[PDB]
Amino acid sequence: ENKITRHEAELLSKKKIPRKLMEEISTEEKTRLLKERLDQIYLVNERRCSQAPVYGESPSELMLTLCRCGESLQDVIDRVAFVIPPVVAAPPSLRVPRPPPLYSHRMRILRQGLREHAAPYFQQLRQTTAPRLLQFPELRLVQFD
Amino acid sequence: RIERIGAHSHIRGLGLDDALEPRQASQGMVGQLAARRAAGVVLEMIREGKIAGRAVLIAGQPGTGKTAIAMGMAQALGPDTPFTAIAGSEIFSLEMSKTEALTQAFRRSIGVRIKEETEIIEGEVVEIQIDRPSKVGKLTLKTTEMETIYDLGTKMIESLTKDKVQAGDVITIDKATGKISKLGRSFTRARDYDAMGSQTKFVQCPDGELQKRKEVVHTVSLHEIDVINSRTQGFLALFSGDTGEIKSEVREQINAKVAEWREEGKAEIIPGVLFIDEVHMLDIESFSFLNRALESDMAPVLIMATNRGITRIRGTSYQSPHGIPIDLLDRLLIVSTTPYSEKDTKQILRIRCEEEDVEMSEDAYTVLTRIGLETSLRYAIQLITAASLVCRKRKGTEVQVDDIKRVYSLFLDESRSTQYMKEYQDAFLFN
Amino acid sequence: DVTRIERIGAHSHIRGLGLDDALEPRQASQGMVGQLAARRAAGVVLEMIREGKIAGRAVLIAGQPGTGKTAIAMGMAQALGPDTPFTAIAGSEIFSLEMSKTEALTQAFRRSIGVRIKEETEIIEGEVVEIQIDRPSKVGKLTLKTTEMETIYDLGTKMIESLTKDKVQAGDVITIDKATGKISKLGRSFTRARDAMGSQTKFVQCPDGELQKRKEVVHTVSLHEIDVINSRTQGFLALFSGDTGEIKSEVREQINAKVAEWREEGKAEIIPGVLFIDEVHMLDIESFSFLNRALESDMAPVLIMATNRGITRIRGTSYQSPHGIPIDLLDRLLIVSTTPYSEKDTKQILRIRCEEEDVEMSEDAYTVLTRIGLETSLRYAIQLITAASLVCRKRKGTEVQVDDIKRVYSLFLDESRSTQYMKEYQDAFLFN
Amino acid sequence: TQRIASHSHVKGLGLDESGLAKQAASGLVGQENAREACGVIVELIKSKKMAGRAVLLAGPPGTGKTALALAIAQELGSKVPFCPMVGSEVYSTEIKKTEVLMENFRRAIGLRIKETKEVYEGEVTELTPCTISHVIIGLKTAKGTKQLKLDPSIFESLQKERVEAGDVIYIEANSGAVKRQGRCDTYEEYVPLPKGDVHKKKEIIQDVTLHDLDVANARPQGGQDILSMMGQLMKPKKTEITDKLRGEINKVVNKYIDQGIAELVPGVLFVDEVHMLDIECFTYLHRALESSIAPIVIFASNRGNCVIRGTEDITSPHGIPLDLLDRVMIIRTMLYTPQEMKQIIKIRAQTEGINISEEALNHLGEIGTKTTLRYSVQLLTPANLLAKINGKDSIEKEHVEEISELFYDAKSSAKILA
Amino acid sequence: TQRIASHSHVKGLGLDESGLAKQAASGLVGQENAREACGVIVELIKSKKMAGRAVLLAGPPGTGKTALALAIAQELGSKVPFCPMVGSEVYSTEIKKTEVLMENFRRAIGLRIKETKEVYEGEVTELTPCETENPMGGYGKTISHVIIGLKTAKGTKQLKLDPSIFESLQKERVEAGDVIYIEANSGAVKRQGRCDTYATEFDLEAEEYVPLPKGDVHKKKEIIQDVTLHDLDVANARPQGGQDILSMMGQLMKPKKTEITDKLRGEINKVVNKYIDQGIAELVPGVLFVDEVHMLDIECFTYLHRALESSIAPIVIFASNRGNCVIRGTEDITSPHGIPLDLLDRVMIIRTMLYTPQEMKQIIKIRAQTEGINISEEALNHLGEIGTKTTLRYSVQLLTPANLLAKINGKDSIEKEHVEEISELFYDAKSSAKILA
Amino acid sequence: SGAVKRQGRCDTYATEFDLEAEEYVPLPKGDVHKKKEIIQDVTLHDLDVANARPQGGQDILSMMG
Ligand SMILES: Nc1ncnc2c1ncn2[C@@H]1O[C@H](COP(=O)(O)OP(=O)(O)O)[C@@H](O)[C@H]1O
Ligand SMILES: Nc1ncnc2c1ncn2[C@@H]1O[C@H](COP(=O)(O)OP(=O)(O)O)[C@@H](O)[C@H]1O
Ligand SMILES: Nc1ncnc2c1ncn2[C@@H]1O[C@H](COP(=O)(O)OP(=O)(O)O)[C@@H](O)[C@H]1O
Ligand SMILES: Nc1ncnc2c1ncn2[C@@H]1O[C@H](COP(=O)(O)OP(=O)(O)O)[C@@H](O)[C@H]1O
Repeated sequence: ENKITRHEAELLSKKKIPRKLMEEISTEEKTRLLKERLDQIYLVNERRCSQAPVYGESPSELMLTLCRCGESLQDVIDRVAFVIPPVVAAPPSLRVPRPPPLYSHRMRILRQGLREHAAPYFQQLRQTTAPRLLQFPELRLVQFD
Repeated sequence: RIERIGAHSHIRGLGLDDALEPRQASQGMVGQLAARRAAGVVLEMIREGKIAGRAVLIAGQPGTGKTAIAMGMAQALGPDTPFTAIAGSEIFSLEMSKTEALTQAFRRSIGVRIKEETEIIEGEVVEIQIDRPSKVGKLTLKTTEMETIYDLGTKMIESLTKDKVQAGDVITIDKATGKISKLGRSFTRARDYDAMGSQTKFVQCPDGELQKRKEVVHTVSLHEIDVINSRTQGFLALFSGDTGEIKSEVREQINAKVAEWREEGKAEIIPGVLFIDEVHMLDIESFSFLNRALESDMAPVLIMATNRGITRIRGTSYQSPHGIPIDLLDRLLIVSTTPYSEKDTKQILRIRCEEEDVEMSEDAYTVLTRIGLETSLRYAIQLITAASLVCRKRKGTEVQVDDIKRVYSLFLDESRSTQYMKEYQDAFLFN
Repeated sequence: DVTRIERIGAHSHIRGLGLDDALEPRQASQGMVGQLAARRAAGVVLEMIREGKIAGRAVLIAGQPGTGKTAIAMGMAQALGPDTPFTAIAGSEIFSLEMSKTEALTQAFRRSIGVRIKEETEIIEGEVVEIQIDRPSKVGKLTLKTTEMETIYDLGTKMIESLTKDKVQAGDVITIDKATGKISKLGRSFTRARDAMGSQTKFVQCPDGELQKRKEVVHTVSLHEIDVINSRTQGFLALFSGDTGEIKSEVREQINAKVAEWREEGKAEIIPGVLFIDEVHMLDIESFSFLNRALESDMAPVLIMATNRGITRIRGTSYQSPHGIPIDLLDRLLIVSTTPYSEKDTKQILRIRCEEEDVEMSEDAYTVLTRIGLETSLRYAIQLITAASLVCRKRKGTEVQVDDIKRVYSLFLDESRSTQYMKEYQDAFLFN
Repeated sequence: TQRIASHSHVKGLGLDESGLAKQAASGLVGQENAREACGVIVELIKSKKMAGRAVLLAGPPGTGKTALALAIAQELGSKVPFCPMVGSEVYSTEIKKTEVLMENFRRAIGLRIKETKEVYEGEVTELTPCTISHVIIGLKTAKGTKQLKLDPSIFESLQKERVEAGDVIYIEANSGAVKRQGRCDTYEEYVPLPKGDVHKKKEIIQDVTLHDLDVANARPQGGQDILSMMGQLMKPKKTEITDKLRGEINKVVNKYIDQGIAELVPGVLFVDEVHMLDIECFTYLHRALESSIAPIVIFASNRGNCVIRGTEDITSPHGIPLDLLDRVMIIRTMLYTPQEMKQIIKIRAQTEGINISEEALNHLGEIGTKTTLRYSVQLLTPANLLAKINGKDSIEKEHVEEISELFYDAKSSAKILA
Repeated sequence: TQRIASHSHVKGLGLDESGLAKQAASGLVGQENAREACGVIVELIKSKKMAGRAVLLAGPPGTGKTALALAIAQELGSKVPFCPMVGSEVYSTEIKKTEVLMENFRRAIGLRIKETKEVYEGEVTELTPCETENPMGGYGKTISHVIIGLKTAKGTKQLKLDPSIFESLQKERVEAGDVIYIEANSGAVKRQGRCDTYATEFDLEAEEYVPLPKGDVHKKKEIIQDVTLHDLDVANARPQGGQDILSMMGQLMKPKKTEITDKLRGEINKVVNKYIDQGIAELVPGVLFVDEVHMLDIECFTYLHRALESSIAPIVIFASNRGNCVIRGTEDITSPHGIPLDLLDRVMIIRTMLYTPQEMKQIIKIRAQTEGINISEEALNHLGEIGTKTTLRYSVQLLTPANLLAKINGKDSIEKEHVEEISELFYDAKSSAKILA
Repeated sequence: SGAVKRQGRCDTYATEFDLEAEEYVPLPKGDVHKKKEIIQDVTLHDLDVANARPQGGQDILSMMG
């Protein structure tokens, strides 16, 4: 059913907002290897919507306290946050017999892609969405003990 | 200054003596003496704060200070006690169910006060030396009583070097937190160099011993606790107000934990007050939900306002007194407001003139009072500042009754407007 | 041979609003027949649009169904020609699950207005013979030898990393952005092909002469494009997916300010357009209320509506009104009407279409079909023309004869025939 | 062997080459006027020289409208693109109705393309990174050796695909593909290195709808952009397609046909039971159909001149607005006679392979006439099963009397409730 | 410049200094009492004492009030902001109605932030320490302070720099031949780029050399800007942090609007009060105009009671041409202009009257001047008749098509026959109704 | 759970410095390993919900979810 790699006047990858590639397009199988690809990318040259973009302040006074009697932005957070979920569950894992190596390859490629991209901020992200699992009431208990 | 002279700026309280007898004039208020009595009783009971779930409604003619009564109440209450006023139409939202909105308002009204001891030191930056290679550090401080010298912590080293504090300054550090705060420069500190650098004022050297313990107290609302702990980094949503369907298990867990913190002297709760305007704007669903919303212990007193009479229940075809189903009606008591008298109107208008700081003729007072009585008080309140502007345009000071008639002619009133619309009914479509 | 996506449609027979230069509607021209009053008004409106000096003008077209109002709109839009912002849409599109109808109307208007813009680039290019790896020493062997010339230069660290990451090769043809220095990849040089190394990568020969050269370019974008592009980080893919929504009014105000600024600079030039909305009567009372004020705004491209109704309730209220439109919005607009065609006009249109179909029929069949269309409707005859052409092909004959039309008319009932058929036979079908 | 469906019996139209209708054939019978009425428009679609035509089938309940449309589709064949659609399904909760209508139109039109491609495979064992301007792999382990003009960057990029010895990749030179059949453990799935010239190819005929291309280019493919890696995970949403995109595709599509490689073929969109549409959909139907690229469309309904949805006060024939009714052609189907009842049941019985005593058959035909056709036909298989319990091969009168007594139609039920 | 708009002709209320109304001024006629009332309103706005007051205009179809509000704003000038509004805007699918109302009120209050600043600029000429062994003990290899030779286009100089700042300038890429942003009182320093002078001789210079600073080093003058506190709310409510993971996460999702909590509003109030009382900022409260108030529902009127009562609500105006119709949302309730009686009670009102045909002649003359199109008198009288029977706008639109027809004829002025063919071409309310009838 | 957590620093180092910020606690008085039973109680609703949205696990796909 063909690849349909041609078409896709969507990627805008070869940004080239000028159609100047039109000039080159106008200008054994070498002749075919040239002309066929020249047309194949000329049909892409119509993708000119990237540049000539016409782009274009910073009060950022401060994140004011939420009425916490002076100090704020951490003491309230670490004083109030105590909730623990009753239950924690692992993601479901599908059980299949010997699976195709092609799906394995694609999913593994995705597994590669996710890191590096996330690596620089993977750590920063990992500090978050790690819901607390337990607490430890301090010797403030000694009050009633 | 952001404020501006408002319709209800003249209100400053309720003007009730110690025995709760209203005074014929006090903190900008007079009239409805029975209403003032009842409101004083309500405020007293709120101070008592020994009971929950009570509710009360105010009914009467429109434009008879019901909102003014409520605002005087809120003013006299004080800032310590939490308070919140909202409009019936505001609950209807496209982000959440109405019941969740009512729960959010309720939890907002109530407040919690947390008490906790502190441990801090503060003094001059007598001298500091840092010894980058880890970093070795030595430092000393002092106060108006004695002086001391201490080593320097590696994390203390990072903290201070990021603070980039200058020797001779006055600062305070907490041991447990290890977070420093500059509290204003000192004579030697800001004596600075020959080099310009900057210019600044000074602060007095601290006193007493460096270490001070000391206790700090804070306050937060129940809804705030709910939101902050709800999504685990739902904290920023507090401002965005994007909180949705805060689950019930969270509510009960917070209730349990707050109760147990409470009975152990850790903190003290405070029963807030919540006022809803145009309560008739609620449908039957909200009536049903709030009807039970009063049994939960965390029940701030409610105050409602509406002037209707035997009106269709919102969302149905049933006429009821003020359009509120009898089930609620039997759960609360009422207060009525009468239309004002003659001389009291003179007093009110004189008070508003004082508010505006525009002092004018006596005949003007008589004529304007009679006109307002005949038409309405609100139109008189509108005419006050208009006449002031006209007279200032005359370049004189004392507004004259002729000027009052001029302005009155300039701005037709409700009765005149309908009389006009009658003068040519076909002027405007859909009659 | 080659079949186009386009084929005979309800207005394929219309090329343009063929009419006299002096705005004298010709009896017949470019498929425009009859309704010379409407044609005259349309010519005046078209030309006053062409001058484009008064904004916020509303034109409404009233009349009967199947009187060519859509045909007139198509003809005048054709006359406007390309390279001029013209937009047509139905009244049902304002309703969406995402953006309130107000913002839908605003986006429609912003689309209607069009703009043009030009700028000079003055970029460098050529063919690098080679580059020495700047071993640390940003001295790149910028041997950008065009067919005539050559030179060498430095090579900044950003430049070195750009060349490396793009994995450029020596003896390649590449063009270098002047200010940005972006290595706009272009492939390799003719040294292989007019050796020739064949693969997936594109191949280019060597350019000539001045590596630095100037190139003035122009662009055209409705205000909608600027709004969406500046709406967020990646508004372009929002356009491609058409899934944007609720662009802040503040953004649009800023855009209006800055586009004016560029305009008076001599940078930008406005190209106002015409907006046509069909079946306005299916538009809410909110739509009319909002259009009352939207037009009064300066940037108000002219508007065209369409309807045939008489007195109808306003959608959202129980007030009957002319064409089911509030009187309030009418007094801003003008009324253009039309009347049913006569015998000869119907005959001429039927011809026009038959020739459009490239079909041959007996003159007597033409006349009897004219009769039938007169009694029944125009659309019935229009459809029957192709139907009978196909039938007569099945006959293995050349020209359409009257018997063919009689047979085809027997085959398929018109509106009235089946309407009455149910009228006596309503007892059979379901729900009346 | 597949499950037997209602309309499986139909196979065509039974119309002589002249177009005249045999009384019964190909699984159809009766309604010759309609049968020849539909056949001609089938050949109209075969013409492919027109667009925007509209037809509507108005018949009483169970007069074969669904059968007629399928009969039309069967005569058309698979080559013709058919995309059946539903009147009531338009009301959704994802995008407005007009978008759905446009989307259905778009996938009605199908496009075929043709090409061919000379490949590489087989010889894979040896693998050298060699940096030379042309393939120096000397790829020869099964049949022969080959050389090609690929630069050093090509070798390494290929070597970047963890390519190992003798694992055949269907690397189409035009593509430079890496279609690794897989590693044999010897390096035990064995990549069978075929003999003959490694240069292999085969013609390919590919058919694609315009709607699928539209969706294809409406959103990013995700994998292309590292900032679009998450493109995959987000729940996939269907969003309105910007009009310019459809305008743009039409431009690019037109180009390809001009290049003598793309060959369009208009399709037919069937909308059943149109009388469930509201007024607003009708309105957009007017303008939508006007498009000079609108494909052929066929409606269906049996409603009378009852009120129109949404309008809540106006009635029109089949609840279709008069203006819409004007611009749509009409065909009608009448009732049937007991003789056709016998004949239809004979075909349904034959298709199901069920034998009926002639006495039983005629009596059942009588029962169906008492109540209806559809109810009678439903009873076929049950009775056949009664005979199975008693080992009887064919169906008899006693079984039918048993079946009918057991169940009760709507007509009888109507009186039963009272 | 601009294609003529429906109100471009108007340029000012044109009230005499005494407040009285010149009969015609900057495109106005009649309604002298209305003009004087608008004068009083602009006086009240300039007073700035009052707060939360609002008016409503009652006038027949053919709004006109558009012109009155526009002239009010024009007299107000640009010193104070002002925003329009249309009733349909309230019906939004992203935020609740009251959210839109409170937001539009918030955007109507402007502000003016005045902030002074000081910096030292130039090109780094040299750099030296002030070495001294005086410090206690140790090999006396110590720097008392640094000496930095800086040059602007004005000239060159050097200043005394404390020892600590050398570490800072290490942090930045400080090198001979580049310029820097040395905050005098704070000590902020940056590295713009190398002096353009070097690039001058450069045949290729990929980098972007900063030019040489001009003027004295000791200056950064006073910065100024204005905003609507709604923009402040938008900026502060959602922290920007475009680099953080959360920023990528946001750009994944489609940006939208969130119902901003009221505590953020109260906090904005507090902080702006703190800035203003220090004199840093300046508030310029605006006024608001909402047309076809009749298009609203009961919810919004009831909420408008609360919004108006507030002591922060900027002045606002409305307009309606609707009679005693049934209030939307309300099944039956009818009131003048579909406004509840209670809301009507606590608002002002002004009225407009019908217009006499002579006034039509005057306005038409003004409009012909505006378009710059000469008119023959017979056209004036004929169109006066037309407007007499028709409405004003109907007669007004006929101007440009007729002018154009005349241009086709080669004429310049429009005449009676031109307007005759224009009249037959297009139909009025009654003629269009009859032909419909 | 794999839950990982810190309890400040050991009490051995209660003297190295004098103003070091982080606190100190003493060495545990029990074995490194210990396993104790507990009468936990939960509703079936919470079981369902905890399974439905897998906050557990640590894979990056799960984290993104
Ligand atoms: N007795 C009074 N003393 C002082 N001010 C009053 C008195 N009665 C009314 N007012 C003023 O008039 C207004 C009356 O409005 P109100 O009746 O409270 O509105 P609503 O009917 O919405 O409750 C108040 O805001 C107050 O400023
Ligand atoms: N004067 C005319 N010349 C050519 N075609 C016409 C004319 N009047 C009507 N038509 C035909 O009528 C068809 C539909 O007309 P349309 O614009 O839909 O009428 P209406 O606007 O009343 O629905 C068009 O395809 C057009 O070919
Ligand atoms: N001449 C015929 N040949 C074959 N089947 C027929 C014939 N006439 C009617 N039918 C049957 O009648 C049934 C009608 O079904 P359907 O199309 O769903 O109802 P309707 O035709 O009312 O829309 C079909 O199953 C079809 O097989
Ligand atoms: N409804 C109205 N009431 C009073 N005067 C009006 C009205 N409409 C227009 N006018 C008068 O017409 C002149 C121009 O207003 P115009 O631009 O026509 O407003 P609109 O287009 O909204 O009717 C103004 O001088 C004004 O006095």
